[PDB]
Amino acid sequence: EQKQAEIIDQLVKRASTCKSEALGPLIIEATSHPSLFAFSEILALPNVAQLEGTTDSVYLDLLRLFAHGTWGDYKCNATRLPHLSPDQILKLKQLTVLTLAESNKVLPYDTLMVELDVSNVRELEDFLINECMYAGIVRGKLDQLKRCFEVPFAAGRDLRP
Ligand SMILES: [Mg+2]
Ligand SMILES: [Mg+2]
Repeated sequence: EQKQAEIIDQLVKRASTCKSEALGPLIIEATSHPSLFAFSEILALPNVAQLEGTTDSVYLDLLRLFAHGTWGDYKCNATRLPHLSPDQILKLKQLTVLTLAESNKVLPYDTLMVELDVSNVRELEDFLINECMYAGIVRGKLDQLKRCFEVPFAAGRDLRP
């Protein structure tokens, strides 16, 4: 954990040996993979960049989203992207927490709820503990009285060579 560096290795090796037709499926695989949170190195592959202009360009758009965007960016672009699976939705919400933690080491519950489309503090805390801390991508403290998440330790999305 990295575990991530290992999967990036396997994916880069496959992307640079497989037919270009296999790249869309590889992108769906990457964005569904339980241990993968950093997509920059994959996005930067010349193999992937060359999907632009092709029938699979929407999958490059999907990869760009997972590299750089938040759950909100997906909602904005949903009519021009494939529909996401539960695993992809979960991952984009986890990545959104990582983006927020990059900007601020104290995250108000109200901000988190808007960014993640979580309706209540229970659902929010459950997500932070049972999906984010569980995955090893953040370590911090929940302050129920102050309604905030103090997150000194968060995985970086722009983690790259
Ligand atoms: Mg990334
Ligand atoms: Mg960044």
